[PDB]
Amino acid sequence: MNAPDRFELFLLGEGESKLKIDPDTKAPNAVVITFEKEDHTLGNLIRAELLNDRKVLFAAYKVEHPFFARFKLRIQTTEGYDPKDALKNACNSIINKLGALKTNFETEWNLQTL
Amino acid sequence: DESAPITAEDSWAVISAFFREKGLVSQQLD
Amino acid sequence: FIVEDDESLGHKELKVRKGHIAKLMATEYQDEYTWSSLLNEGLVEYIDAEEEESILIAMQPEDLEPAEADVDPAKRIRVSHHATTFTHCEIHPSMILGVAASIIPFPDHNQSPRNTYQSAMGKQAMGVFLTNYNVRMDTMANILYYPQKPLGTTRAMEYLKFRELPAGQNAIVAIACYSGY
Amino acid sequence: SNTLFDDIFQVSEVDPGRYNKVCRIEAASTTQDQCKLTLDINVELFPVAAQDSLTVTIASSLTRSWRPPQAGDRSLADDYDYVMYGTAYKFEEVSKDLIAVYYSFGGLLMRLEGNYRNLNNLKQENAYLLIRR
Amino acid sequence: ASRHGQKGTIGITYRREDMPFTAEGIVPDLIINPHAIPSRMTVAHLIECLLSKVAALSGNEGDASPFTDITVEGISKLLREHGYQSRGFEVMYNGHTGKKLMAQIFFGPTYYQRLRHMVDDKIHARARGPMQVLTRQPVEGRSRDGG
Amino acid sequence: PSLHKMSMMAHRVKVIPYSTFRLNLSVTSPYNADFDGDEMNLHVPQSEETRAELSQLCAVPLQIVSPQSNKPCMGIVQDTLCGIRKLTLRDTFIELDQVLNMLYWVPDWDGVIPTPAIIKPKPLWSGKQILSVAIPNGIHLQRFDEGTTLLSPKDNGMLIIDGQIIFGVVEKKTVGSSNGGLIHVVTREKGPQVCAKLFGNIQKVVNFWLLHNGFSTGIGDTIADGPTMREITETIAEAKKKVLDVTKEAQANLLTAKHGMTLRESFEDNVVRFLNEARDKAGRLAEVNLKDLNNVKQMVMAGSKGSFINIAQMSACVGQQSVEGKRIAFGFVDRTLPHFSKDDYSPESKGFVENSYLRGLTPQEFFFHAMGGREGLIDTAVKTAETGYIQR
Amino acid sequence: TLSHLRRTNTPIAKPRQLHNTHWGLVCPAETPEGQACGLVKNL
Amino acid sequence: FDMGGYFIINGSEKVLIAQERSAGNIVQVFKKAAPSPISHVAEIRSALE
Amino acid sequence: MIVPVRCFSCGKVVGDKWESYLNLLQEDELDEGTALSRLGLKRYCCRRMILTHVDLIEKFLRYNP
Amino acid sequence: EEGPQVKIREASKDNVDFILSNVDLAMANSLRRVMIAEIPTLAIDSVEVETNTTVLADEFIAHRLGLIPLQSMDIEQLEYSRDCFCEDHCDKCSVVLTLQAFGESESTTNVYSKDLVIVSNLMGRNIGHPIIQDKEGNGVLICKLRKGQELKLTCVAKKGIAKEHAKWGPAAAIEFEYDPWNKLKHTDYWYEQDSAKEWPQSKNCEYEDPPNEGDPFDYKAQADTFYMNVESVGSIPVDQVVVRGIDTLQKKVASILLALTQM
Amino acid sequence: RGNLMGKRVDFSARTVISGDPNLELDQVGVPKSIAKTLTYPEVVTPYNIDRLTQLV
DNA sequence: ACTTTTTCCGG
RNA sequence: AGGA
DNA sequence: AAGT
Ligand SMILES: [Mg+2]
Ligand SMILES: [Zn+2]
Ligand SMILES: [Zn+2]
Repeated sequence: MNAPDRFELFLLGEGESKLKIDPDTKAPNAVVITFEKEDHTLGNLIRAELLNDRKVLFAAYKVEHPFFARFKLRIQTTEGYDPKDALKNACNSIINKLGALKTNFETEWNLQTL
Repeated sequence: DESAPITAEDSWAVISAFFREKGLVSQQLD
Repeated sequence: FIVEDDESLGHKELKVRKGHIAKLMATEYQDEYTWSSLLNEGLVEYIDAEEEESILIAMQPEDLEPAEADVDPAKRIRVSHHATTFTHCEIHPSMILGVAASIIPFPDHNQSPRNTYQSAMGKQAMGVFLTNYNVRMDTMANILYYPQKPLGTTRAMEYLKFRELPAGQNAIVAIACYSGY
Repeated sequence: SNTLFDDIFQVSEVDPGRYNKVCRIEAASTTQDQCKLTLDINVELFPVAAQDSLTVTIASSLTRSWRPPQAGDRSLADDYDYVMYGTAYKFEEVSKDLIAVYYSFGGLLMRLEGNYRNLNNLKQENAYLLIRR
Repeated sequence: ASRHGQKGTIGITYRREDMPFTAEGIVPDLIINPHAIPSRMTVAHLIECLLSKVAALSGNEGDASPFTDITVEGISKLLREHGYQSRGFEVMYNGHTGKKLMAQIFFGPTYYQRLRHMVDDKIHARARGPMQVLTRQPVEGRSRDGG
Repeated sequence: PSLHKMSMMAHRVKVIPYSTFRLNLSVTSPYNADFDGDEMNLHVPQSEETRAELSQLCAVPLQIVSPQSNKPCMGIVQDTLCGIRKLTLRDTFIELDQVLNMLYWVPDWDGVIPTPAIIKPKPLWSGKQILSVAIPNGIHLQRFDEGTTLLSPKDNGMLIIDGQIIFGVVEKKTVGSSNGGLIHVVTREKGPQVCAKLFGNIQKVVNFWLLHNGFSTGIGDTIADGPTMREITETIAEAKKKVLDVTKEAQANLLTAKHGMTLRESFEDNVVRFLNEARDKAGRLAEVNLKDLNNVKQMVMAGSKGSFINIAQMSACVGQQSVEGKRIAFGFVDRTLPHFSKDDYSPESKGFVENSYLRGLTPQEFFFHAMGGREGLIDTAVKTAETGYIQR
Repeated sequence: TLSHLRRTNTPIAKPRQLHNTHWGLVCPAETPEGQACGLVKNL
Repeated sequence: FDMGGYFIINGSEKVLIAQERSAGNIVQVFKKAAPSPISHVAEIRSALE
Repeated sequence: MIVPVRCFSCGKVVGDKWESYLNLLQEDELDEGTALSRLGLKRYCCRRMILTHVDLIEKFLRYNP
Repeated sequence: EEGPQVKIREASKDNVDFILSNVDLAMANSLRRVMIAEIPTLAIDSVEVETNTTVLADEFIAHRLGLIPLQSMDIEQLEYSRDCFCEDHCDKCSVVLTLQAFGESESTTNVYSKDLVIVSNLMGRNIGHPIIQDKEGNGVLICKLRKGQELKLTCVAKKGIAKEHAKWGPAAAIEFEYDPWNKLKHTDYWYEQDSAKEWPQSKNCEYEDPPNEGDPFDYKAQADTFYMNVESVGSIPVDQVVVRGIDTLQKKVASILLALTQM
Repeated sequence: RGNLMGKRVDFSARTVISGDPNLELDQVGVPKSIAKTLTYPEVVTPYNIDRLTQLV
């Protein structure tokens, strides 16, 4: 009755952009990206991969409140390296990893006789 | 041995037969 | 239950024997020997609070009847078969309880009022109140979609028909601290 | 920009009183008899047992945020097996020339009793703790 | 509420992915607070659970009857026979990260009842509305759009 | 009811979905609300004037340190309290990954990653270290508990210098609604809004850390080890004989009454004293036999919920059941139940509950506990009504 | 429904307390809280 | 399942609630209060069957 | 009141398994423990779904219109 | 062969047991999440009821119908109704099922998921067939009727994910485990006397090496190798619950990369 | 007592309460339905006029 | 001889 | 008649 | 349960 619509979890609202990149005032070379209509599935996954980037000094994500599916992702990189890029590179890596994961599953699946 | 003393679980066989005849609202009715 | 000193073969023993229990269950299997049949064979009697004053009651028959001529540590600490004066035996102590309390699982392992609280809450629960709900025009009625009988049950529930007309559902529960909600 | 204390001690006792990963250690300096040492250690990480020769260095350097890798390239002022970082909180005058300094490594406490490290030990947040062997 | 005078309202509803799961893929229907049990001393609640856990795995009705020989130690023997840790604890994993919880959770079935009090039947607001005839003051009751 | 100036406080509206009035957990206590179906009122000011009155006089942060007892009337409760202990033990260390999230989770973070307590082998931060980020600079707090050396051996008391924890486990005494408390210091020293922020700030780092660490409580936490149960049984056994000894001594006229007391009054006082001494002895035995890994003990330790008496009754023994002080009276002629022989003054006949809740109660013990329980509920009901008029 | 057909009202020296005599005849737990506590007995 | 033991009046189901009272023709002795001219009383609430 | 389709906790299709369960009991003379497991219900959430089901529908059908 | 490795242990119509090695836990968990609530399926989402003379209520049956699993194989070639241009539904975006039942029999007449008939055009794609895993080929039991009890209704099944409703759940329970000998110290075993005795050993203990106490704690150690088991409800076949999950997640990450390029 | 010292009032709302660890100390979660019913009277001023018309 | 209070909130 |  |  005061319950929102289920699809509001994944469907982007009236003029809501998936990514809202805003710079962080407190820290140099830092940025805070708000991911609209997104949950832990993406947050923890991105944050973890950003942690595998040597040129990434700081990376964290938070789901500020649960009623609302959106997470803030903070990124701080070594001077010269742009954080927008750090996220780009990290995103690719994931897709490239999952790419081999799909390939490797299919090869092993086909091998089965059940 | 049809006159062997009764066990612990045996009391339930009497309780069962109680409600069977009496019923849970007997008091209101009777 | 009546207990009589009267027993040629030994001590003071309960008028009701294993042969009677089987004779009752012959009639229980049909669905001759009724409750009235135990009453008139004088194996059981009706005692008011006045007559209660003049009698002596055994809780358990078996534990409180024959005497000692090791012990389990997990069980609750019980007294003794000391008395040789026993005029009556208690059918089952769980019969001290009324309708609502008889749905409480292990109420003996609970704090005294927590049981009084439950014997007020179960009167606010949902579920099938009667099978004729669809043919009756009541001012308000709530029926649970998918009632489940309990996994933890009282032998007394058999008589309250709780397994046939439940109040809840067996939820898969975890006592944990999560998001702090 | 320099070391503040250096000596080698021998472990008297090891104390895991209710703590599974932490132990309070008792030691005495091989050099000066004047010097004693009580210290809490992550024994899950670097473990210690009774009668161990352990080097103990203090040092003010090698301010602001903290950087994790790239350090392969950086000059790691650790030749020591276990390193810590904490704050000074008490300067105890235990009579004579004898002094005792209290260090807190985020809860992990340390009490160093000696005499000579006068112009060295300061009531500083900037105090590392390096341990080898 | 449970059959142990333990009343409670929903605080949030989480989907299967946000929920903390057993390695066996099991997830709770309900999450109750550790803090409920000690002050209350409703031990029967935990016994209901341990017994009901076996009952579900055994497929035999669990006796929760008051005056009997059913020991908490007895029930624990049967649960270890079913491969779970005797006292019903299970190592759960955090639904958000996947990473194991440092704690083991008391996890098993417990008969919960739904009660006649539901928020949307209770909720009420007013901001100028019907007034009394005599006192010329706001009328009484949610139904009547009272103050 | 509203027997407090703090039972009516001004708040900032936050429009949210779902039909419930949501409220911060630390404000639970002043209102006295639980979430068991409790309801609450909301009144809306119509003037820019009546608004000022709410915002400037009765806002929740103003209402923190109460004149009722010159101490903070709101603290850290439940989950946050429990987790805050677990977090601050010397044994508790957090890896980079999580530390970074806990730092971002504090909304008023400086954006500075603190230097870890252990910089290699592997950088590890301590609970204290990262909770100290929630604690503002300029905050000074010292407290000594039993045997608190400046080199705290048991991690007793508290030592916070410049808004950084030096030693001690944070629990009910520090972070709670206590006179010397971290809250009282903050409210006074830093401001009411600075402290109001701190509440959230602490609960964010904590609830998050606890969300990921997990915390439970099961039947396993009421089980007292086998040898301690022998010790408890024989603890009750000797106090039962001590009672019998005074019972035969009184039937033999040898018992000499206490000045200004019946011979019987003198006897009952002694019986009731031995049985209650044993209830504690059996109790105290268990509370010692439970390791720091007992969840009930863990709650009691932080002081989040539960006390010794609750451990005692669940694990060891329930104890003497009383009605109007005097143990279960002879309602029947010279007996408590028809399952007793007349003139039975023994622990069992007069209502001493030898058993623990874990082991279960006997039908006699149950019915006696029941009489005892009933008296308390009638009192609750009578007291509630009396106490109200007194307030009026 | 059952518990309502087994209710007992006591009108108007200490009746609210659970008496020893109530053993077997009345429920020691089934009773309301408040003004009716102990004066509303269940069989 | 419906047990009966109730009535149907003007549509609704009505329960007659058992009304507890003290037994009649019973001899009872009570110590009448500290400030009283009467120390003890023997009362008999006697009414025809 | 009629077998729930899919177990509340995990989601395993359970509405089919009913008559088969009622048959592994009556006709096959098995116990509830072995019956549930023949039907391949291993997690207790699935087990409880069938084990604790009260098929009230059958009583409602006994009424005429 | 490449990056993260897979080694399938057991396979069937309903279950895939495998081991995911050289992977991040965050990756194996984000994968767990996706398989539960982000793969699209197809299930009844609109039930126009014509006649209901049953013991159950219109909406009771309604809710039931959505839970019936429908073939969601070639689901990828069905549009999400929202994205389609027709007012309401069409063949491009929906499957239309009809259900008629009546108690002709003097005995109780049962209403099964088999009793559903597809009235819409399937465009020659694999969709909307009620999943019948049943031995007697009956499928889900929707209802029961006596005599004159008729059940007439039309149903529109649509795309949707489990995030919107658990009816679009492609997977049942997902078994996930790592480090059967707690060598990571990711858990603190509660006990009475012995941690190792009181806690039962995992079956996965066999596939990993025992700790061997005479060795210090490997702090350097990270969690890789995830002993998993995915269960299909019936809609999509097991393998595809995996593959489709892997893909779905890639697609989510790609959408970010793409939306990043728009800015 | 009932009509003068105490009074039934307007601009008042009541519902079930639930705890939220993500709310601030001083804030109260208000359900949309209730916010949508409860109404503050704001005076049209040059500062608000623009916002105010948008809400109108 | 004679009066008055007792916590707060669907029909 | 019922909730806190 | 008190107090004109
Ligand atoms: Mg409450
Ligand atoms: Zn299941
Ligand atoms: Zn279309």
